[PDB]
Amino acid sequence: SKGEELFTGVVPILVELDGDVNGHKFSVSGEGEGDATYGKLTLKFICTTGKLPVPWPTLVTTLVQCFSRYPDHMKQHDFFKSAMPEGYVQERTIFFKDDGNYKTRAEVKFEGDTLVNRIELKGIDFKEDGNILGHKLEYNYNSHNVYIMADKQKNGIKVNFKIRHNIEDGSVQLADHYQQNTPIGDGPVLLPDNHYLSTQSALSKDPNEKRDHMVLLEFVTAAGIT
Amino acid sequence: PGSDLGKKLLEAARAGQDDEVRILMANGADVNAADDVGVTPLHLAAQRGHLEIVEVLLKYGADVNAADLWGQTPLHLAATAGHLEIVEVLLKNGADVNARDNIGHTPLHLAAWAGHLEIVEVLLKYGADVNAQDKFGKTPFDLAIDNGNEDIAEVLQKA
Repeated sequence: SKGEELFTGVVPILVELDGDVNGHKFSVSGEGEGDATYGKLTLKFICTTGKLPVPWPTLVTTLVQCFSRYPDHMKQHDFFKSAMPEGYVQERTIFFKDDGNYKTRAEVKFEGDTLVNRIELKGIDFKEDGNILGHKLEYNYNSHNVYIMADKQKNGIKVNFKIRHNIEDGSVQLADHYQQNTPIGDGPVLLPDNHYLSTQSALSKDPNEKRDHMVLLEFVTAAGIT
Repeated sequence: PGSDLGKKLLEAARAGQDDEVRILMANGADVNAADDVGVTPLHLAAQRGHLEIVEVLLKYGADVNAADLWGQTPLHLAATAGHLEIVEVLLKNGADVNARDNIGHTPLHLAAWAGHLEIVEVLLKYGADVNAQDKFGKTPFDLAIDNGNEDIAEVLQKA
């Protein structure tokens, strides 16, 4: 890829998310950087609107897989970076098990030399007393697997996968992610064979930040074929 | 022109601008200046591999174990990125060898992961804890096996 070369060294990152769940309206901003040689991402995020209505861990997944580490042996399956710099669209529907769903649309691309992720998020059919909207997930994130299927039908990427969020009491809430990525440009692009992405993450709070916010450290590697 | 000396210094250390760093220091800039995220000139010079700036910042008393919001210290950055001499120097100036980023990585963790043998060796020599575990219970040994770096694994085994 010519597009992979663009991820040599440290690239700053901007993130903007416009949101509505069961009609509660909100906005999130983040910034930081990433380093795709080591799958590393170093971010902080602010709710510009007030209290955030949903819990911070619901958003993580929605708040730039261009930064995942693909090792030499798996470079030919790195779709996200081959679509650079014109970028890609990334659409998702995320079903929470005994509760509502999120639908997301995102454009991920280079503006300037900044890798920017701009997001619209619609959530519906949530329970005002359930886990989400009742703030009942803990401030927490585990290590997950993200399976990538080639999606020739659209010149992109179909992806199932599932993440689990710990609830305050020992219980676990499943979030079933269905994903579609298509290129913005019509340049050639790489269509992956099936693989897992494996993650580590850590959520933290900045001492001198008064607004509702999440600090996020995250490492990501493509680990294998199916 | 003489406004915002701290930002100007952060920038200069990120961009490896040695002549600007000299000026800024000799002309009063805070050597421990930090942005919103606790990033400091020394973090930036350690990450980007700019040794002369690292040496200079430490001679004006740069806090060698300053911590950004992701719990990283300049030692983690240099050890991730592979800057052997910079690692050497930060250790000689009392860098905390078993410091923790927010995933519980130590710089040994980071260095074994990223495939930097000589940096590992050097961290072991300065007192690194071989059994130490990240928040997902990995060790620098595992991480090294995860990544296929046998000689690093072979090494970690012996301590």
